[PDB]
Amino acid sequence: APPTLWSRVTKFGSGWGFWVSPTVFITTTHVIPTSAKEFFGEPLTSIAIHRAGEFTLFRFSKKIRPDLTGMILEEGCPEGTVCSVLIKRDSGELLPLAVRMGAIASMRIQGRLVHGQSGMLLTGANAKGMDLGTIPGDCGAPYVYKRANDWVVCGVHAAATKSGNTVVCAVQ
Amino acid sequence: PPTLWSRVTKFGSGWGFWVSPTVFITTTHVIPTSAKEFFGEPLTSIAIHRAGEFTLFRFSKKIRPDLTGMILEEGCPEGTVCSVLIKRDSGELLPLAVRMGAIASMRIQGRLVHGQSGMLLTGANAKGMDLGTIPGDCGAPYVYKRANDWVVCGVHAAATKSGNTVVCAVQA
Ligand SMILES: CC(=O)NCCc1c[nH]c2ccc(F)cc12
Ligand SMILES: CC(=O)NCCc1c[nH]c2ccc(F)cc12
Repeated sequence: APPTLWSRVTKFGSGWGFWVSPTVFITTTHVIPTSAKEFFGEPLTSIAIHRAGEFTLFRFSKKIRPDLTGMILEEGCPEGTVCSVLIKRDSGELLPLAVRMGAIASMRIQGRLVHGQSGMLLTGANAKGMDLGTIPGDCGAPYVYKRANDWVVCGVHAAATKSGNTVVCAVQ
Repeated sequence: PPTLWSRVTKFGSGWGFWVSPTVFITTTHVIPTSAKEFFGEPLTSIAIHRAGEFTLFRFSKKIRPDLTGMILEEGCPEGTVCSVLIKRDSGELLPLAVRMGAIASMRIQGRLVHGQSGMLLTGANAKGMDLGTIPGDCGAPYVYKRANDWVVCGVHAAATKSGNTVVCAVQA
C-alpha cells in the first residue's frame, strides 16, 4: 500500500483514525474518548462532527494535516471488491489485511448490535488471533482499494466475529 | 508470546523461518554460495539437509532461545488452506491464503520446480494491490492452524507470472 496511505493512519483514542484530507478525519465511534473536549488543539465549537452509527467524520475549520492531498471517500464498495485494512502493529509492523467485501449487514457480535459492510478475511482459514486476523485495538483502521490510477477509502474497522473470519466496516 | 512473524528472518536473496531455537528452513536457491558463517555460527558447526528447493539448517547452539519448537510436516493434505507469511522490506507483513493441491513437477515460467502446488485465494489479480507474491518473497513459510497447534509445512519456491499458481517446497 502506498506510503501516503500509511501516513494518514493516526493513533486515536482506543484505536485509529484516517485523514481523508487536511481538514477531514474519519474513525469508528466507539474508539472516541467520551469526555474529550479538544482534538488536535481545536475546541468542539470549531469542529463539524457527522455521526452515522459506528461511523464518525470530523471536519476541522483549519488545516490540521497540510502535508496531505484530499482523496476520495465512498459509501462502502461493490460486493466482491477486495479491500486492504491498513492495520499498524507492535513496532512499525504494517499489516495490510486482504478482505473480500459482501452485503450491508446487521449483526450481534459479543454484547453489541453492529451495522455496516460485512467482509471475509483472505489471510487464512481459522484467522482468530493477532497473526492472521484483527484485534480490538485495530478499530478505526481504514478499508482501501485501488480503482484505476486512484486509491479509494470506503470505511473504518468496527468489529469482527468470535471466529475472526467475518469483519464489519462502518460506512458513511 | 513471540508471534509467528518474529520467526520470519531476512536471509540471502529472500527469507527463512525458525522452526525452533536450533532449526531454520529456507528455499535452496536463496542461500548464498560464498559463506564462512551464518547467524555468526561457523559453517563448520552447521548441519545442512537439502532436498531440491527445500533446505533445513540445524545449528549446534541455541540461536533463537526465545522460541518454542513447532510442528514441521512434509506438506499438508490436499484442500488445506495455508497462509504464506510474506515479509517485505517496506516493513509490511502480507499473510495470503493459499488452497493447497497435489505434489507435482510444474512448469513455472521457464522452469521445472517440484513441490506442493497451491492457488492464491485473493482472486481477480494482485496487480496494483498487496494481493500476490513477487520474486524477493522466496523462502517465506507455509503455515496453518490445526486444533490448538500451528504447523509449518514448507517454504515459498516459485510463482507464475499470472500469480494464481505457487509452489511450496517440502521436506523429503
Ligand atoms: C502516521 C501519522 O499520523 N503520522 C503523522 C504524525 C504527525 C505529526 N504531526 C501531526 C499532526 C497531526 C496529526 F494528526 C498527526 C501528526
Ligand atoms: C479443509 C477444506 O477442505 N477446506 C476447503 C477447501 C477450499 C478452499 N477454497 C475453496 C474454494 C472452492 C472449493 F470448492 C473448495 C475450497
